[PDB]
Amino acid sequence: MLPPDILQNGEFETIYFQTNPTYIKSPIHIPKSTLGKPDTVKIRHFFALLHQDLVVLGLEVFVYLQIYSDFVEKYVYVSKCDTVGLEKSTIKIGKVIGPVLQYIINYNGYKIKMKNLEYRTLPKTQNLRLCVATKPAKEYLFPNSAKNPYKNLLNGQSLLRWWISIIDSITKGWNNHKLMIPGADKYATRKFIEKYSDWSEGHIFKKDGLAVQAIPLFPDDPKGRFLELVIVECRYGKMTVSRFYQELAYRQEFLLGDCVSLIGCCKENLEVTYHDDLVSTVTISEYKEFMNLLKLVDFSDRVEVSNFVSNYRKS
Repeated sequence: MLPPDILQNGEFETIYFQTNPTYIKSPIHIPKSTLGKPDTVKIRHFFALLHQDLVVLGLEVFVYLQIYSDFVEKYVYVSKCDTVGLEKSTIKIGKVIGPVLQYIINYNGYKIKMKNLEYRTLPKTQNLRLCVATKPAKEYLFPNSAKNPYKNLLNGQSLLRWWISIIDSITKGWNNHKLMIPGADKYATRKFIEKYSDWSEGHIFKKDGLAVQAIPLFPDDPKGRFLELVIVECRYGKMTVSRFYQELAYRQEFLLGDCVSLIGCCKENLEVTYHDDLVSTVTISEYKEFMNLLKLVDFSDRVEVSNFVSNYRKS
């Protein structure tokens, strides 16, 4: 999951666990009368890097498996990424996030129960979709870390360049790499990817038809929040994909935001081998319990951070 030059035989330690794979309703609306409706299985991944008894950084990723008869549409959604900054940075954050994210993308050892009505065997054909929204915020996972002396806080354009760099490095050879910056003109968007030959402006989803039938509604996502509104106001039947992205640009999050951007990459028709890889797996309740404990930690306070960490080690 990480190279030895980073871990350094115990100087650093990791927290990594997944939820047990859980069936959910599709994050992309599928009509009841649609040929070959797929089963959706969701897995939450949490990763943190530790240095002695302090947290250094964290990454939360959700994987969605849309399981059809002969293939899987696999969505990998970056939920949260953050640093603590209590100590002087000794590793470049990207050299950890990149490899961890690649690991999660390519992980294929899920223990999926049969759907009601042993374990399920997934199709070998997988189509990958990686989805990341870049939105500058002082804290995404570690409350009160913004005032920490060594937390390097990127502005929106810098954060975007950083994510493009990270994602490009772990999607080598993928079928597309899409950048959208809602509300920006094409030249402004093109500037960020002029040095990336495989990247183009736009998005990875179905271009036509109703937005709710094309765009996944992910938790705590800028598109997701707008999709939620479209659905609540029962406009799911009228709002097209093009109009959705047009109007998304005028949302307060975007129009008052700092270079808030949407990245998507695809890889089609990857044959994959199932491989069991023994990692810690927890119930969703255990996962939520951990995340709730996290949100009550003052990450400007070494005492509380050390306490949180040692308490996790106890389990």
